Amino acid sequence: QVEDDIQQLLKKINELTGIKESDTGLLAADKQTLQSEQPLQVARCTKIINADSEDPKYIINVKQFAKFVVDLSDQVAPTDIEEGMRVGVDRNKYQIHIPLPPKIDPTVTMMQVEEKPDVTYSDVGGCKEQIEKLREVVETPLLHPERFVNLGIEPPKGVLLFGPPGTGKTLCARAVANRTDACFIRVIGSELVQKYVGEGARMVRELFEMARTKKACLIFFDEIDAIGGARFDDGAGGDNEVQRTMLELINQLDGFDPRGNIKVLMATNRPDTLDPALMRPGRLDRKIEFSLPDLEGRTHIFKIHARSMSVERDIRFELLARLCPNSTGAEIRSVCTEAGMFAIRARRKIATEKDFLEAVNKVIKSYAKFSATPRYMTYN
Amino acid sequence: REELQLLQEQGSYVGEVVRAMDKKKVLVKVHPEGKFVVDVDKNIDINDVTPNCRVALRNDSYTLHKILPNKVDPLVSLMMVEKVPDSTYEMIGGLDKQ
Amino acid sequence: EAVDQNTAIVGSTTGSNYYVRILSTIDRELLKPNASVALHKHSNALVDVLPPEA
Amino acid sequence: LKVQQLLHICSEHFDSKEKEEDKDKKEKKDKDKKEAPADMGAHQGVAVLGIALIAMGEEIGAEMALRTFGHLLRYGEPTLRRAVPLALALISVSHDADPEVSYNSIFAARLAAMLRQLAQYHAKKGTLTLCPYHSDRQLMSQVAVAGLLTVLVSFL
Amino acid sequence: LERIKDYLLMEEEFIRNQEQKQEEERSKVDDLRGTPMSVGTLEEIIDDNHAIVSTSVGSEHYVSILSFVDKDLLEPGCSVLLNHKVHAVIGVLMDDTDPLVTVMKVEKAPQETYADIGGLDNQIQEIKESVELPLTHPEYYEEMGIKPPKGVILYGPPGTGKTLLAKAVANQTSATFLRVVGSELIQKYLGDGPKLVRELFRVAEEHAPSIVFIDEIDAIGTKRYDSNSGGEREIQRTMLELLNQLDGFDSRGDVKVIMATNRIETLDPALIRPGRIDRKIEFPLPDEKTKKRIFQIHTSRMTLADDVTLDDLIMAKDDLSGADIKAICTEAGLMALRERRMKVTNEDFKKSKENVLYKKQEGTPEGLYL
Ligand SMILES: Nc1ncnc2c1ncn2[C@@H]1O[C@H](COP(=O)(O)OP(=O)(O)OP(O)(O)=S)[C@@H](O)[C@H]1O
Repeated sequence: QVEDDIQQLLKKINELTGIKESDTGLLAADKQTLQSEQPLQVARCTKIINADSEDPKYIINVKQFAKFVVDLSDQVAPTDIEEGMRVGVDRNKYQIHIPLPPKIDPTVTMMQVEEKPDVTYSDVGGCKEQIEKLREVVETPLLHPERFVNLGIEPPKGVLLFGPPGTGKTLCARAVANRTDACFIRVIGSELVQKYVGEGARMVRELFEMARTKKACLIFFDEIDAIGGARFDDGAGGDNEVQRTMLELINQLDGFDPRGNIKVLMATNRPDTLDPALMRPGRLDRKIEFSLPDLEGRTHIFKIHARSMSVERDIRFELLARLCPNSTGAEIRSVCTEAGMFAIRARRKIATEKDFLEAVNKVIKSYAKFSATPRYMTYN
Repeated sequence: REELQLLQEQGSYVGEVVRAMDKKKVLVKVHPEGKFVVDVDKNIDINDVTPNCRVALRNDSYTLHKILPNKVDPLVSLMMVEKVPDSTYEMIGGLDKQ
Repeated sequence: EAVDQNTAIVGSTTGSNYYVRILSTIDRELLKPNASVALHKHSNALVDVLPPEA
Repeated sequence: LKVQQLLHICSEHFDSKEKEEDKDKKEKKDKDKKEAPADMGAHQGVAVLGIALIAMGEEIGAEMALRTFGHLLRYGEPTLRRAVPLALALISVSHDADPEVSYNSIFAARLAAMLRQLAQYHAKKGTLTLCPYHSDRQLMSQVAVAGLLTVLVSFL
Repeated sequence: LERIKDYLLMEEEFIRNQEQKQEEERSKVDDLRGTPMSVGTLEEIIDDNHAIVSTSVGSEHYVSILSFVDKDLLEPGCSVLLNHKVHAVIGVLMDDTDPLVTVMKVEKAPQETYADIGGLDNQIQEIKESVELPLTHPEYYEEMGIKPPKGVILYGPPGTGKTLLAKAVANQTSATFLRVVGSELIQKYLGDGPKLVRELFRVAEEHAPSIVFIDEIDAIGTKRYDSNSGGEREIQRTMLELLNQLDGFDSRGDVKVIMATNRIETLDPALIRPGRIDRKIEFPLPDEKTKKRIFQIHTSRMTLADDVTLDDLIMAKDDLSGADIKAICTEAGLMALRERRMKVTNEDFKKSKENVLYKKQEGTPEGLYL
């Protein structure tokens, strides 16, 4: 009856305090513009089937209602009211006012990047051949058409990527986006996974229709396994919507007046299971791949992940790079962050090379050998 | 009988109240249609604005007329989807341990 | 549905659904759940209960 | 009984005995501080929102207190927008500097700039900590008054 | 005897919660609003004070905004207020607080705090410095300039405290918590997994910094159902969408992603690699000493005699869990109300001991081995 008393009568004093407060209780920004905009107009938007000859006589379905023979208001550009061009139409008079850009999609405009991440080429060290060839493919013709056209040669429209998971496909893709100067577009390879039949065809449609209007743009595919591996045939009808989506992506990718000025960077972690229709060049020319960091590129990744932290100057980098032959730059990043966290476990402010020893001899032992657990000799 | 033009008065709309909002204002999804923030009358009760309740809504000005009873019965609907054998103790004889 | 006397809900065959009023010409037993009913054009209020048809 | 006296004479038409008389709360119920959240922000006598704004103060300042600084952070009068960063950064002696740059988002007056500076200073029943902020409670005044503003010596 | 204050404070709380002109410019803005303030949905935004909306059935208009409520509130994919007379955009509507939020966004710090552990005090420190210290006090990342670790994996035997630590991080929290059971990611349609992934983590990314906790994620690789369309060539697509979601692009955000498994062997090596998950965390069954701490905590608020030694319940069984000790406590309570006593004696512990070790740990009918 101590804590009981305490909770009970303290909440009761609270409630009784609240009761007498429940009893003690008892613009010019744009308004004139709005009253001037009651003489504005409703301007319902529509869609055009076709014109007629020698006279406008425009034939329009709204989107839903019916189909009508209408005539334009005299305030139009009498030329640019062409077919399929979504235009605004009066309520009463059914007269047309201004064409506006059409329906893009409900959620496919939402994959343009709209920013620029601060991933820089300097952070992608150890792949200098990949750096320079990616430079040559992407950065040079889209900003400096100096050597290509002036001799009369073409730039390659297509480049594929793969490699070990944790190597820098993400890094290179985000690293272009710092110095893009282009309309970069993100495409997940799982975006084509819809419910309804032939919808991925519409997805490829609106992808390339966003690509065509704005000029000199980038579209990035990612994890193109789900886009489809092959052209399997069996008596059960399996991978079909994915298959037609894949072939429509091939067609509206290239062929019969192809893409124009778009560069597509493709990435996967299983390139061996790809159909030859994607693998044949013209569609994708330079098959640039990624290897493991085998040499002092490892030490350069150490210098990247260490230049943003105040360290002990008495340290080396090649020793741990010897101790991590097969490792990835993601694992390098984990070790560097983990050693920094070991230094933050301490109340110091500068790490040790022994903190790197802690990170190596903790990660590569505890979480590259305890998963999975051995409990058996049999070998040694 | 001269005052039967009360019965000759215009009809009204049955709707769906989600929940009310500020400044004595409410919300109605009507019969096939979307949402319509509608205005309250004087002879009604803001303190009876229930979640998912039909109310009498006027059609001209969309003013609240009256509360409509007998809302939904959703669990009763799923129960009538089931029609389990309704039981009591007097019929599971032969065993009482369980 | 029937709210009470002189007030009911009917769903007309426009698909929509209306808060309406009923007449004292209708004998109140012919509502039972569901009758073919008669309405008005302008005010759209109940006028009459029909015999079994449709 | 003086808390229901607080309830009745809290409604007094003279609105400065409201200020100190309602301001007594952080002295009174400082230990049973779960009742200390009250509806002073739900009231309208803007100095009362100042009073609760005092009443949070400086201890360790849980998420409910900073949640009250969600609304108390956003106000327009320069003495109350001035009044928020003082106890706001007393109650915390990004995270800490996140409401500070939020105040940079609030203004970007001169008072507000001064208030922001005070908040920055704050960022970085013993009677000695009880006196000088009740000495601070008449802040809406000259810098001659603020010549003594630096005499609330309550920290080691 | 505490029922009086309980009922009175509850009724006072409910009544004070139920306790919820001068301005002419505001009334003029009211009169610029219609009396039937209709509701629509946006498609695009055009800078010339008007944009394109859509009706319920699909009529679309160029209608202008009552400009005292801001248009920066307006995003494509929002519900707005429209007029009837010129159908003008009237104002901002509070959003559809969809059942994803009301199910997943748990507002409540659930149960006992870090004093409800057993065999912990390193892994607490790991999850603390990997989630809480990035949340509450990330001034040390100023002091050095290093990324916080990203992902957390809880793994061990069933009944170890995956559930308990998940409730612990959601107890001490200041961010919005989300919870998913890993068996939900297969539905009776083609391509419903990636839609769940995108809308789930979009709602995670839209509100605030947050924590996403998913549990029993291993139930997607080693599970098949007759309630499944497509199959493995849709499970792989679900996995691949979550794969791009976790280690994708565009500055993912302050959303700590914490996972918890029973087994670890049947999982994608592309998903346990860092970049995705930086702090893998072992949960072994820790020690025979903190058995007594779990017996202490789970009997800290029940009257019990002395009458027992926990060493008798240390030298009984070789694998230890809170699922052991809480079952012992509950079965002891069942034997207590079975014999209508309090101050639980030794024989309740002994019969509870034997019946809990049998139900269940034996394996398998004799014999085998023995
Ligand atoms: N050479 C490198 N230098 C610096 N950081 C690197 C390097 N290689 C990998 N990383 C790190 O590893 C991650 C790079 O993204 P990746 O893991 O390579 O994504 P990914 O290449 O698409 O692999 P997937 O998704 O499994 S195909 C980031 O955390 C980088 O910081």
